[PDB]
Amino acid sequence: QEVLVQSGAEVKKPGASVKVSCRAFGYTFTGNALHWVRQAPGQGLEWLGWINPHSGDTTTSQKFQGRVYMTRDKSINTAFLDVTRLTSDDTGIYYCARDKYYGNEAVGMDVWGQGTSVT
Amino acid sequence: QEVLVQSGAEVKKPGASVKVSCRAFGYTFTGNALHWVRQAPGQGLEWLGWINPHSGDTTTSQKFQGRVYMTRDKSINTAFLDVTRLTSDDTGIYYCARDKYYGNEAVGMDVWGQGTSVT
Amino acid sequence: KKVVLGKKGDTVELTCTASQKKSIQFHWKNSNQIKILGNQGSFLTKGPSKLNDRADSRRSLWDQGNFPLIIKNLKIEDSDTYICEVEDQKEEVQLLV
Amino acid sequence: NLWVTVYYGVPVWKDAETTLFCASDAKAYETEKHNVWATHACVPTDPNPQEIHLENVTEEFNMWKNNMVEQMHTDIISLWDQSLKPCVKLTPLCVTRLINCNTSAITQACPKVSFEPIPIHYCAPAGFAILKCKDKKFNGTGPCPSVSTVQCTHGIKPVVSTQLLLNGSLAEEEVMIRSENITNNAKNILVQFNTPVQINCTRPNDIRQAHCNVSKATWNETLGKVVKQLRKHFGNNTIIRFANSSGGDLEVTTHSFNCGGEFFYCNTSGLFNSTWISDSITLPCRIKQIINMWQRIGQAMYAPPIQGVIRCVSNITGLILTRDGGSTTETFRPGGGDMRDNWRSELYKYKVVKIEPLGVAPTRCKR
Amino acid sequence: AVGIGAVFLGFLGAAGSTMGAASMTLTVQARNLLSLLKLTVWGIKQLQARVLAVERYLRDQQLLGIWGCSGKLICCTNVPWNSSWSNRNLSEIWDNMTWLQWDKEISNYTQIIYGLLEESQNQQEKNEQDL
Amino acid sequence: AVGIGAVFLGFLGAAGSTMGAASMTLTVQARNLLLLKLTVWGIKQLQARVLAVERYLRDQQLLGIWGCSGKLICCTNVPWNSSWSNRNLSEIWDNMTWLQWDKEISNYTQIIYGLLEESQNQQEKNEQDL
Amino acid sequence: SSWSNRNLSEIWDNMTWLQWDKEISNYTQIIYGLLEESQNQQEKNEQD
Amino acid sequence: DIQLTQSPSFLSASVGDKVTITCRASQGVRNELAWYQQKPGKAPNLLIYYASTLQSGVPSRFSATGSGTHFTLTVSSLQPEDFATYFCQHMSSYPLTFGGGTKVE
Ligand SMILES: *[C@@H]1O[C@H](CO)[C@@H](O[C@@H]2O[C@H](CO)[C@@H](O[C@@H]3O[C@H](CO[C@H]4O[C@H](CO)[C@@H](O)[C@H](O)[C@@H]4O)[C@@H](O)[C@H](O[C@H]4O[C@H](CO)[C@@H](O)[C@H](O)[C@@H]4O)[C@@H]3O)[C@H](O)[C@H]2NC(C)=O)[C@H](O)[C@H]1NC(C)=O
Ligand SMILES: *[C@@H]1O[C@H](CO)[C@@H](O[C@@H]2O[C@H](CO)[C@@H](O[C@@H]3O[C@H](CO[C@H]4O[C@H](CO)[C@@H](O)[C@H](O)[C@@H]4O)[C@@H](O)[C@H](O[C@H]4O[C@H](CO)[C@@H](O)[C@H](O)[C@@H]4O)[C@@H]3O)[C@H](O)[C@H]2NC(C)=O)[C@H](O)[C@H]1NC(C)=O
Ligand SMILES: *[C@@H]1O[C@H](CO)[C@@H](O)[C@H](O)[C@H]1NC(C)=O
Ligand SMILES: *[C@@H]1O[C@H](CO)[C@@H](O)[C@H](O)[C@H]1NC(C)=O
Repeated sequence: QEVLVQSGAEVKKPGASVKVSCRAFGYTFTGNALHWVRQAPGQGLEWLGWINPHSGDTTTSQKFQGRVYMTRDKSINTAFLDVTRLTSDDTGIYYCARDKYYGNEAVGMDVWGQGTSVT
Repeated sequence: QEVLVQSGAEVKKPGASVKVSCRAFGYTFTGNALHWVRQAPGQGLEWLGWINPHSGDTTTSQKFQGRVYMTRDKSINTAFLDVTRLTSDDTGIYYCARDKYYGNEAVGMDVWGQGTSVT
Repeated sequence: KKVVLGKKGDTVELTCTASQKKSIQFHWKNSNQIKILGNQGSFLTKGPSKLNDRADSRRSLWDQGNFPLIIKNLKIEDSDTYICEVEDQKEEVQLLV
Repeated sequence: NLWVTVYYGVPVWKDAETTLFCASDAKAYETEKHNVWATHACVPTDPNPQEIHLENVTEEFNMWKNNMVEQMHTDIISLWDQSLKPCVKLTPLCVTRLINCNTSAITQACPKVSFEPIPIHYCAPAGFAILKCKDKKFNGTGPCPSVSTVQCTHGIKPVVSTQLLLNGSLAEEEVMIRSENITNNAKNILVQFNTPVQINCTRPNDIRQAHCNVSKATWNETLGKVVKQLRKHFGNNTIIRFANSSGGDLEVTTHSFNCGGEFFYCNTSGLFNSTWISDSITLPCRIKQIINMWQRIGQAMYAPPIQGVIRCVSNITGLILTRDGGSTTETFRPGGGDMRDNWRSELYKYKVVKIEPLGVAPTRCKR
Repeated sequence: AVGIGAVFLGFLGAAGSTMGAASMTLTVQARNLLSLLKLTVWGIKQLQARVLAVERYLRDQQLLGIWGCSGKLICCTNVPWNSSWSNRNLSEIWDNMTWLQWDKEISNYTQIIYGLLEESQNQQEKNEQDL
Repeated sequence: AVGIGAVFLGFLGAAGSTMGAASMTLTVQARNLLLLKLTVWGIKQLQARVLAVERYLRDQQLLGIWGCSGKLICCTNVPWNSSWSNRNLSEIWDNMTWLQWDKEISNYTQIIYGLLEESQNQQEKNEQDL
Repeated sequence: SSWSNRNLSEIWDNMTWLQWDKEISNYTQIIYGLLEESQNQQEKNEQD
Repeated sequence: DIQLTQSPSFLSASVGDKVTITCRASQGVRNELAWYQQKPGKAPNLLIYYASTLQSGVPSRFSATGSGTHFTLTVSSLQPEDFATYFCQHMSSYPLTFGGGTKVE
């Protein structure tokens, strides 16, 4: 019942910006933090950043500082990820995830979106 | 002005139960503690029990526990007394008496009824 | 057990009282646990038993609390026990003809 | 050593039986005889509903001892007693084993009024809450492992029908069977479909001949899903039969409903005929005007039908079946008539709770 | 682990949580208790509902003011905790029960608690300060 | 003597009692202080309830001005000047009703209210700020 | 030391309340979050 | 950052065996570990949180032990639908990172 729905696939030129959305069904949106992970085809997952849907504070990895941006909207219960200045290494699958968030820290992500493939 | 109005005289067979009511006029019924007392003919006064008409707590002597039961009704301002397993020694006249109740203690019985005859 | 006596070719009335002043869903069963008649809301609904055309109930008494059953032009095969169910109460009526 | 502390704002509730305001979506200009009642009983609806999904907690949803059903029932009696004025109404009163009484003979003017159902919400007041169970495999009773506090309910259309549920709310995954006590031979069995069955039902341009068409293949697969779910409770090898009715009044032995202000009585002997082992059906509906009332007991006369075509298309979503237990195979016969069972299949997963945010707890304060 | 702060579970959202964590989110189950033919029908009922909600909140605040906690949400008193009321370990009561289970359990003995919190605080702290 | 507990005299039911016993039941007298027919009859009940709630709110705000918000009984810092009909504490708290007390103080009560408003909450404050 | 800190004499003897509200118009929500959250819950945690 | 190493990367096993996969970190991470699995063409799902606690939903044949820099994921009985790619994720400090991916066949 508790599911996450993402948007469709996109193909973009290098150096552009891409916007992907994640929507939450079946649970209250302002109660659990949201994580973003990417997999390149051929190797494992890699992590981007995570956001509180209540306060609006963000946390971004040191590798992609100033490269990705995370925003939110509570009337639609959606989270937006913006990736700027795309390269050839950014071809892969994006995933939004609901972290379990026990005791107000990170514990583990359990609900995943279907994925968004970009090239 | 402050009077106590009861039901009529009753005649019951031994082994049964008898019910007597006492209603208050001229004062707030939930203000003073209420005593019940019996009289066999030709004897002295000996006492049954007394009840708060606000809390509903009852108190009876060491030789009538499980024998009489006292209840109250604040809508009609009537106190009910029920006597179970009637014998020949319980034949007599009945009195309900308002206690004066100064300083949250027993002081004296000033307002009386006109007596319910049971046989 | 309340036992009633009836004569052949006549009408017999069975009484099953209730405990309050309302309209309560009743049912009637035989010894084989088959519905003869019942009510739903303010409608009467008979059962698949052999007494379908010869069973009736007093309509105006449903508001009262008396919940009767009527048998017309009866035969010898109606001599059986009857269970009146109302408010999880089962009243047993025996009938001899 | 440890002392008592107070708490204002704790999340606890108890079970209550309070009243509710309706808050339907009215228009205040239309004389359909539902907006007139809704603008004398209901406030408008809030367009932003509040839904809070709760954490790891369970509650016992009873459905056959609900409180919203008997508060629905009085409102629908008030609506029907206000809107459809009978031409002649007969009721037996006789306040007092044999008590003799006559019948009242109340007469009134009976003009023709249009009639159409509208969705009616039921919205709890301040200081109360409504819990809703979202388990798709709900038995009807017992505990539910996923609750949610809703501000108020979905769109409930107060349909009035017997032997078929019309314009109702669908199920989630599969067709569902609800009963107060299975293997009891007296309690009504409510069947909820997973897909609607469309039915056209009309009197075209004597006057009391209305036909009523339903598709055969969709009804066949719906009854196949139904008998597949009834075989789960009955040993997976028994034969299941369907019969027409068994006697009774005219409003319970047939599909008795209303359309355009006309009392349609459609025969259903052409539907429940198949026996199950391990293109369009037309129905001869009569528009009747000497009926038995469902609000109380008594009879009611209405007007002769109005000239012109009377057409209505609806979605059959539910059934009211009843087992005929005896002495082997089992035969199910339809029924209903107790109108609470029409609204006990749409308020089947809701509970009214009283908030009480005042708790006490011991810990190690001083003073 | 890493953290970012608090979240908003909503109205009546922490019923399944433990009493060690539901007592921190007390402010959002307390704020939500206060929150011409069309005029004479849709106006009277809504005003009646608003007046009833205001009166209920004022009655609750009056009861707290009688109890000795004038405006505090969590407030703690002078009545000792009798052990006949069912006690457990402190970790078990503050970490292993919901508020629903505690309110279902203590509900036999609630009125004695209320009378004691009235009398043994505000008729015992007072009448000694008036000496 | 033997006893059973307190009694419930009612609203304004202790006006004939002494001041030392009527001050223990301030809870009772503080608890009770808080289509054609839909147009006429309902709006008068609604106006009465709104007026009662607003009167209680104004009076509780007036108690909250003096630093005495919420509490039924509280203490202040003005001294009891001996010109305000001085008596022993025993005869005040044991031999007087509250009606006789407000008969005997009514010439000075506005001065008491002004001294309570000007001092305390404007003297404990503006001194704690410096 | 931020939020436009001055000496208390200039705050309490020279400026009106309107200019003082216009000066901390941007920074009011941080002060409200410091009052409502993580202070009163912290203080009443320390009381327990 | 903190590097995560999984041993072995590739393994072949039959149905009904016992397998152990070791996750290793460069520094102490206490117990803040998460074990996931993933099928190709599908999103991953959580199996173990807090390095010892079973998620509600996964069968009880799985287990996870370990502390410090040494952790083990143990499958007691290998089922044919459990043949997936196994990840271990630490969450001691930023940045978050995953494992190398342990594919079984
Ligand atoms: C109008 O109505 C009011 C109340 O409705 C009545 O007030 C009550 O008056 C009675 C007496 O008339 C009070 O009862 C008792 O007062 C006694 C006075 O003490 C003297 O007399 C006794 C006689 O035995 C001597 O032993 C004693 O040494 C004194 O000489 C005391 O016996 C009691 O007071 C004791 O207990 C109280 C606590 O309850 C202590 O504070 C005292 O110090 C003392 O130890 C007893 O109280 C009764 O208390 C009054 N009611 C209230 C609420 O106070 C009026 O009498 C009535 N009529 C008129 C005309 O006003
Ligand atoms: C849904 O319903 C479930 C019921 O199962 C609830 O789940 C539990 O919620 C609690 C919330 O506190 C979880 O506790 C948290 O996780 C850890 C539990 O301790 C484990 O890890 C430590 C690490 O050293 C081990 O020593 C220990 O043996 C356990 O293996 C801890 O990280 C936390 O507990 C600590 O909290 C504070 C920290 O200072 C102190 O009180 C103690 O030191 C305490 O040890 C943390 O509290 C628990 O893990 C959940 N799962 C269970 C029991 O399986 C959910 O809360 C509920 N959902 C919602 C939304 O409420
Ligand atoms: C504790 O409670 C019991 C029953 O509620 C009572 O009998 C007993 O006197 C109480 N003891 C104390 C010290 O409060
Ligand atoms: C006490 O009251 C008298 C009234 O005659 C007044 O003159 C005097 O100043 C008062 N004492 C004070 C206010 O200290």
